[PDB]
Amino acid sequence: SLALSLTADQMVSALLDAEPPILYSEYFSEASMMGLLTNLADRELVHMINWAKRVPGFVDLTLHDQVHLLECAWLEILMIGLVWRSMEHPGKLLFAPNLLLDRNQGKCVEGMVEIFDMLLATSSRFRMMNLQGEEFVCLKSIILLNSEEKDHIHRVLDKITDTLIHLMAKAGLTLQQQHQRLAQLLLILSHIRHMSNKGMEHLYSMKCKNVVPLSDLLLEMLDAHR
Amino acid sequence: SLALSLTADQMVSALLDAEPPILYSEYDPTRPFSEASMMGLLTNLADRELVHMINWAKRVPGFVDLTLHDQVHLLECAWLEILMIGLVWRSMEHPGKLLFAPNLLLDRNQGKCVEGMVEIFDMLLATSSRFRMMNLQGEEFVCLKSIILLNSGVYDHIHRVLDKITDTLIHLMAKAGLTLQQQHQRLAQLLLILSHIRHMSNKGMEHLYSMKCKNVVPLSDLLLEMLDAHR
Amino acid sequence: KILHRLLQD
Amino acid sequence: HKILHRLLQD
Ligand SMILES: CN(c1ccccc1)S(=O)(=O)[C@@H]1C[C@@H]2O[C@H]1C(c1ccc(O)cc1)=C2c1ccc(O)cc1
Ligand SMILES: CN(c1ccccc1)S(=O)(=O)[C@@H]1C[C@@H]2O[C@H]1C(c1ccc(O)cc1)=C2c1ccc(O)cc1
Repeated sequence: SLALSLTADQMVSALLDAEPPILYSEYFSEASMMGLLTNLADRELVHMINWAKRVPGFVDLTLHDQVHLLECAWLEILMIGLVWRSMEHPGKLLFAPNLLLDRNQGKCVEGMVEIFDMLLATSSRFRMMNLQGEEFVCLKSIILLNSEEKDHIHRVLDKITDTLIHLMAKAGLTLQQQHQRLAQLLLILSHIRHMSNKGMEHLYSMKCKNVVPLSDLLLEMLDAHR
Repeated sequence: SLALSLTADQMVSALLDAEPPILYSEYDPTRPFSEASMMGLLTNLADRELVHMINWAKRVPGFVDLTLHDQVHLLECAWLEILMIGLVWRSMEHPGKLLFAPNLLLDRNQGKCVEGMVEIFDMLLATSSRFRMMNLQGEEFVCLKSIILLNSGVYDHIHRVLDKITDTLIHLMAKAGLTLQQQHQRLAQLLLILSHIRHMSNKGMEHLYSMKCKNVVPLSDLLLEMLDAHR
Repeated sequence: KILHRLLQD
Repeated sequence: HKILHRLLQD
């Protein structure tokens, strides 16, 4: 289709144009903290769904497969988003412009500080690598698609790999440096998967509780992980 | 360190030579499978494999440069991923089956013996099929398994070593005649599969914990400590 | 499901 | 110390 016909620059400009906005929270307790994060995540999810439909090749897939990918990837995607916008805030997670939290504030919710530490370490890694905006949007698309239809998804994934390499070569990196940086970035996705799985385990634990109301959409996404 | 001065070919030779042996299970054909007997078999196998895993890890270039605490951390984080990539690798030439051991070759219907296991069995079968389709090479496999060991708990020495293993992967692909574009595409395909192996390990760990809390089988003191590291 | 509706638009 | 810690030394 026309997704595979895109140039590298067009792929990058397309992903850049599709970027969701940075939402504000409604900034205490286990209940308050979870309230804020849940409300935020819920609003973000609506933008994520419309962002995915702008990821080249995604709307080519069956609605079944589109649903499956988002159900699998939504926390990874929220997390890579969070790590990206926290890059220039060492030791802090920028959940929202008006919600800059540190690891101590993550102690308010049980088991959350462990994830906070992992997210912080991921942000620190991106900061050290000097991750670029154009690289971030490629990685985020890879998370969506990775986490004749299965061949189509793989064809699009190769295209995004081509796009990442293009950005690196354009940045002046040697061939050896390109391959090394590509590997470094993709291995971070293993860590993002790990964090999502751990966090999801807490979510469908705090659910069985009724700690906070969590929304119908969130409840349905969460339910897919069980 | 020493790892940083190895050539690609030297890296590959090191990793191939360090390969653990393939072990047999204590499978007893005189009695039918139960959830308990199945779990007992797998637990006993994994436990014996862990001891050889520890010897293998000490032969992965750069690993012994780490403090004992860091070595413990990496193996605690990675052990099930490592058992899993081994399983998927030796199962490649057995479509639809998982070769846990030469005398323990199972299909998904046998996985149904244990609550929650067939879902992971299906993911492992799929990963094996994916490796088969990509024609994963043994040289590539040992590189990936070493990457799992160094990467999964890492969040500068470790990163320098990981960079060397990337160099080695690309070198292998070039030697096999892949075009330069095919090389970075394959590198990416293989590393994305590591995210699925992470996923499988996490799901499996959750279930392993569930089983321990239900007293289905006695876990070894070692496995208890490895398992506890994830909780 | 809700996700299915949001996508189908 | 952990068992793993011990086995890493042997
Ligand atoms: C799900 N997590 C969790 C951990 C402990 C207790 C409860 C939830 S988590 O992984 O720490 C997750 C990361 C970040 O903090 C949590 C969390 C969250 C997401 C959805 C939700 O309904 C509730 C919370 C976070 C979050 C929220 C919005 C973002 O854009 C990025 C991350
Ligand atoms: C831990 N898993 C599990 C899932 C559901 C119920 C019980 C265990 S699992 O992910 O399926 C895991 C994969 C493979 O089957 C399980 C399992 C296992 C590992 C340790 C243990 O004490 C018991 C079993 C497997 C295994 C065992 C040895 C290998 O070389 C490779 C894989």
